[PDB]
Amino acid sequence: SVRQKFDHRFQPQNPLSGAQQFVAKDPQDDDDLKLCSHTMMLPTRGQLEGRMIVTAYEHGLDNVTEEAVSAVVYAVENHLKDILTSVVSRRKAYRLRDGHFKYAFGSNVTPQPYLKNSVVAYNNLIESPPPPPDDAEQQAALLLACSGDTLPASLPPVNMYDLFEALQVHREVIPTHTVYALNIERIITKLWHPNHEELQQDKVHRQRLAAKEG
Amino acid sequence: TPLVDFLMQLEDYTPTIPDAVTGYYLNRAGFEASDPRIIRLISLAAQKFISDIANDALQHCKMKGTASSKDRKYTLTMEDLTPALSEYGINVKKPHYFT
Amino acid sequence: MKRVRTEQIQMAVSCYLKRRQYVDSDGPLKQGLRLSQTAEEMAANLTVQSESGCANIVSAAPCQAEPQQYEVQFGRLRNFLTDSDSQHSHEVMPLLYPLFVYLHLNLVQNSPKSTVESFYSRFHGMFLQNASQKDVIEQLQTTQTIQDILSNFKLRAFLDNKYVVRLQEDSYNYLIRYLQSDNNTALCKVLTLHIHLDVQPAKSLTTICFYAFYNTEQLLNTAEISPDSKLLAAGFDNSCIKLWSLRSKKLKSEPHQVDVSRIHLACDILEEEDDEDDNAGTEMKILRGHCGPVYSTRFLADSSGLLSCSEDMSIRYWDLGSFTNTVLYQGHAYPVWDLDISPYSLYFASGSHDRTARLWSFDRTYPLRIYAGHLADVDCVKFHPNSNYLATGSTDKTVRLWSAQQGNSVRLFTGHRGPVLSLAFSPNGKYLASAGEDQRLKLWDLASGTLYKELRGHTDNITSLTFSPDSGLIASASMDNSVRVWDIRNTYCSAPADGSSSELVGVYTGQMSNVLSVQFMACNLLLVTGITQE
Amino acid sequence: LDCHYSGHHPQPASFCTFGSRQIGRGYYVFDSRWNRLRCALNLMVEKHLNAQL
Amino acid sequence: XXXXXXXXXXXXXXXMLDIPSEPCSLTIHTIQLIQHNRRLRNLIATAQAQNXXXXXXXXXXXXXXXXXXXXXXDCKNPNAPFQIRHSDPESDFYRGKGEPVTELSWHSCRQLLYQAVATILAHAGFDCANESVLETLTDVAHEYCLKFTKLLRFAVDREARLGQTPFPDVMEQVFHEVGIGSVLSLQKFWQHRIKDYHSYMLQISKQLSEEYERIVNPE
Amino acid sequence: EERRFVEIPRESVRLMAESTGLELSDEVAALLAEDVCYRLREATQNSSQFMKHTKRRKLTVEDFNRALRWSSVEAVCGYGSQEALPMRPAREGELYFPEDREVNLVELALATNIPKGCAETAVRVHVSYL
Amino acid sequence: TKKKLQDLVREVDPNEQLDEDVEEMLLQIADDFIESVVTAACQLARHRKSSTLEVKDVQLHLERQWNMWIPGFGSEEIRPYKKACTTEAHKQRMALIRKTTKK
Amino acid sequence: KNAPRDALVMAQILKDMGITEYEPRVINQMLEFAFRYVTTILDDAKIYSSHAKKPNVDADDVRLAIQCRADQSFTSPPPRDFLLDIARQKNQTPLPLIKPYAGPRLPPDRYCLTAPNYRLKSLI
Repeated sequence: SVRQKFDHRFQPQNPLSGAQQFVAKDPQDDDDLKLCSHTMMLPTRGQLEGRMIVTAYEHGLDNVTEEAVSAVVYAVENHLKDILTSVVSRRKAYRLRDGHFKYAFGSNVTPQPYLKNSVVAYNNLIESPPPPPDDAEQQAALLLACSGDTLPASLPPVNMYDLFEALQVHREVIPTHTVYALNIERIITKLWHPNHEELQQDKVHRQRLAAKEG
Repeated sequence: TPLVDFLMQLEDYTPTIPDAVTGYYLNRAGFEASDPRIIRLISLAAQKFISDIANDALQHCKMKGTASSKDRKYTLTMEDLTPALSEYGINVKKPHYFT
Repeated sequence: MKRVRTEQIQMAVSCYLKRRQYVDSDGPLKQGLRLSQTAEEMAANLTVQSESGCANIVSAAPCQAEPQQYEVQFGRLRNFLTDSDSQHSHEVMPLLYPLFVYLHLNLVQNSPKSTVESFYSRFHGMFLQNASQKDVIEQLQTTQTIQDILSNFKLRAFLDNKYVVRLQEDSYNYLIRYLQSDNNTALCKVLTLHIHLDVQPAKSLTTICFYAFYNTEQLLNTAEISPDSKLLAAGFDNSCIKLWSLRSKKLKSEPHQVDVSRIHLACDILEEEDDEDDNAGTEMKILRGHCGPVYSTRFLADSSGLLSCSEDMSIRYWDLGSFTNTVLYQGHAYPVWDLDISPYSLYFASGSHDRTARLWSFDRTYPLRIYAGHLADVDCVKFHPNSNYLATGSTDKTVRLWSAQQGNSVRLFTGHRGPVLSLAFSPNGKYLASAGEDQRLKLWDLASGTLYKELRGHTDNITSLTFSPDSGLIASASMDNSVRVWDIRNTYCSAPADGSSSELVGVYTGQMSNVLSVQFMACNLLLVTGITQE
Repeated sequence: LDCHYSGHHPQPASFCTFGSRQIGRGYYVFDSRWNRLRCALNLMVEKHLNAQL
Repeated sequence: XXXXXXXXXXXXXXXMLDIPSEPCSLTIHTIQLIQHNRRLRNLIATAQAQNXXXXXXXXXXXXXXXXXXXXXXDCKNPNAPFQIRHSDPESDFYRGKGEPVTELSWHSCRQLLYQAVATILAHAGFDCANESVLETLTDVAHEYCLKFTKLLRFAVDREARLGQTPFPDVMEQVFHEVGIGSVLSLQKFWQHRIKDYHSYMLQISKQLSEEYERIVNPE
Repeated sequence: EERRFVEIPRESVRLMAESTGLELSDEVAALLAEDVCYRLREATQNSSQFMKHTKRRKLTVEDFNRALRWSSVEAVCGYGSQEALPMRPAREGELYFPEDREVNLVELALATNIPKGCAETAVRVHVSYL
Repeated sequence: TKKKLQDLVREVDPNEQLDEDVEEMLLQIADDFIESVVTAACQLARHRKSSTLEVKDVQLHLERQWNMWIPGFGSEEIRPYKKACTTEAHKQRMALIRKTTKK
Repeated sequence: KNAPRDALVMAQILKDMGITEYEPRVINQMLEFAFRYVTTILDDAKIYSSHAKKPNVDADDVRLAIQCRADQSFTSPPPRDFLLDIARQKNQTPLPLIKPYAGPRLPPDRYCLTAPNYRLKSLI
């Protein structure tokens, strides 16, 4: 009975058998791409066209309508902004309009919801019927008072861990599997934090600077 | 008439969802289920989620037969749930008969 | 269009070996012996390979053509090393002499006449007091063209050999902190090619003890016992870990301000509760904090803490001072299957659904090495007794031995018919056992990398293995709710009740449902765990 | 009254390659970064083959 | 002797009730009463528009008001002036103190959630449905709860590491991340969806009862 | 060397497509049938993988939904009851359907059913010699 | 005009700033994004035997996969909602099952 | 007998993978899964055909719809080739230098779960 036990198991289809075949063209100087990893900038409209045409060729086409270039540029910028928003949301407060539209990304207003004063201020200062400077100054002071953050603190610049957590949580900002899967692994291999010895040298250097200042 | 602070109000809101269910769900994520405030708030959020779907389903049921009265038994069919659920990216497609 | 034959594989292997020039220009049937070595000769091999190249050339060297800099870099370094008033500034002082000699000698081979003289004038007056080094410092004074360096006798050994320096780890980090502070590329080139820093660390049959869990209800997943046999831990499908005290003592936590299995609102006060002596201990504790089913819990070598992995692709370290998760390792994007710790608690690795395993240190929260190469889920992992090699089982019916420090596959066994589920090394570091759904138990010979022994008799999935502290017996647990101990040592027998005859020693299938674990201890002890019903 | 069956394991009509492309024989890539270098090296080997004749 | 094991319990056996919401139950009751009254009204009105066919039914019966809302409906009449109500900071509820809830397996958790979903559906206005619809809504709720608690888990871990939060606390963050505006929106939600709904139902019930009274026994 | 793999009939795929409102040709039906079989087998392997690491033989609906969730696929709702759902044949004897009885909500809404909690876990030691 | 990541960041939040590794990673992700989107659009063009990569291909792909709607390119391609009607046999079996349930 | 053919097919699949026993409604779950997958594929094919301005759908539209679906939903980890590249790029970094320890060393506090919220007040 045992021998015919593992003959009908699952055989996943190798993903490379359907890999695209690569054909070599003439090596010219004019035929260049400027992938953004090489030039640390977003590609301009002209630069994008060179690689768009090159890719189109391997699929048996002639040229690009030149309205496609604009759409692709706009989409790339939009997508990058979406990812940036996802990362930002995890370390700053914000407001909501109509239930989803997030605008004010500072950490200021955020009325603490457990204060009787906050409960009263929420009903009025939020629902405004849809501003002399003295009145606005008073109300700004009130909003800062209700926030509760007596001694606010700040964060270091955005590093790898923030990106990793943001990507893991939301995950609807990269619907396509190919883009997400390949880049998440790359992100993992760039996680880093200074170890004990480096912190010791930071200690020593701080002592040195304090001394030379006195 | 009164405007007591939020924690005074919360002690009066009774949730339909029992506390043990919320404890079950909190234990999955690795939390000690002993704080009454957290249980209340989670149960209330779940209740709101279900209530919105119920309201939309009843409205859709009302609109269904208009062209071509009040005293009638309101029953719930999948054709009422599907559009209401689709508001939340839930695509309901269920078979009818097999072979 | 037909399946290749067994010999054709050897034919292609030989063709590859010949093309890449690995063997002589004939049938190397003589060759094929160097499949093992001792410690000293391994050290010799690694030392020969260490000096058989340069670790960094292209990026370690400066590219701008600005000879003025060689002065500035050395001047800044001297100023920094002078005003320093540390004990490191001492230990990192000797480097200046080789630095100066080599920088000057490299200037000579490419530098117009203006620069070298200014260089010699600006710093030469600090290598005089010692006698052994005044000789060459003066000799350099009369040197312009390359023929100077080749002709002279003392310059040569410098040019064609490296200078040695000895440092502590703290001192070397002292130099690295400075080197990275600003452009010091020229010095980095000199250190890379010519100087050779050396860093070293600063200064009478057996008896079975059985355990049973009663009220689990299809939730218990695994369990383990610590080496000093004082604790018992288990994981559950509903995310949680429970701990029991085997001894007569109770478990009590100590003060701790922070706990992640708890939620506070903005209107709370962090206060250490004083109504606590009322408790004064208990026999059981619930560890909370994973948000998915748990799949492995392992103890440290000295029973100090606990480590676990879960479906939520996280690994957590639990402190037994307070029974609370205090560290969290995040290095996976898919559920983690297995976990394992090195013999003296130096490393720990983890298999995952993402087709790979990863190496970790207990003092960094990010992986250190990645062992890719399996075709599917890596279900099992085990360290070698010396903690230098790594075995991993996979659903592709293959097992790979890895080189821990370097991280490449050194062996690849085949022969299993179904996925693999367990592994075990003998404490003499000679064999490796493995079992899986096939219901066959294979011991491999690591040196030769070939099948050594095959045992049969189990009728369902084998899910655990272990050796005795003297490679005497190997115990196995199966899904048939049975525990069978085995003996491989020459002592022969005639008891062929099934396929395997002379190895099968004892069988234990008492009133017991699914088994969990098997261990061994100092003297003929074999701890078991599992659930029962009666 | 038998469930229809085939003699080979089923295959998906269309599946998900990870954007990979095969450079030569037995090598695959995912980023288009070696395109320039591969063109250069191919020409070099072409010429180095031409001259030996 | 083995020793140091675990001594069994003395009660170890019979391994508890939760109080339902009052206005929800009474609102369902009032909906039933109103439907009953409309049926009676239409039958009587149609029959005597056309023309015991001489003995009309009879005054039905109010659905006895709750045993709490009633009393609240003591002598203090809480709409008084210069009145302040605040939570005692020493109270157990405010401090967030209590006892671990009763553990219960998945088999029974699903039954309890099933009943809760049925109660919500009844409160909505429906009175019957198909088994598939109810068993599907149960699982939708299951999924929602799991996701909410996972968001909570991740936020808690991040705070425990960095030692600070974007919002005043993690609960506010999680409420923001699932569409709800803020915890202070729950009070408005409750006001509109529960209290006012109950008051509306009571007014309608009284009005229809008075109409039936005026039609059964004309003066 | 000879092996078999049950696959759904063309008729089932055409019957499904009918509900959509499309009349399907011959080649397309077989194409879809093979694709669906491959997806079913993939999902089943993934589900079994989770069960492998728990030491239990029965496969639950939770395992299936978990495997679906990790593979980035919406989950199936309405089958977590742990009670059998008998099928029903129609009059002719070729069409089947599941029993779906109407249920009066107010009865379940107004009813007290106290549940029984669970019991705590405990471990007894059990030595033996051989 | 020249474009840098910080230029996009300012649109979202002026006061934030990234590390260098994050800057490298975001550009790598953008490269992958373009490489996928353009290929998908090219295949959609290949579908209809067309000779040129028109914008409507990109519009369709972006709408269907990434749920992205770029607003300034007209409305020449919006599918008009249909009735989505069912066939005879389907309604036939549904009526049959209704009957079998009635009695 | 009692069951229809599809239930037998699903049971046979479960047997093939090596499942001995299971909860009954799993088969109903699998049937719904297949039905939903097929219906969604057909609905997508309709759109892709109407994009090409042609009559009733054919093979090419269906294959395109399936490709688009698989690029999103039915996923799995990347292959061995990509993992080998990232592994090569990762392993080059140095490992810690061993030394005698009074037990394993934990990482620094700033990167451990031992930080209380700064808003909260502490009491003596």
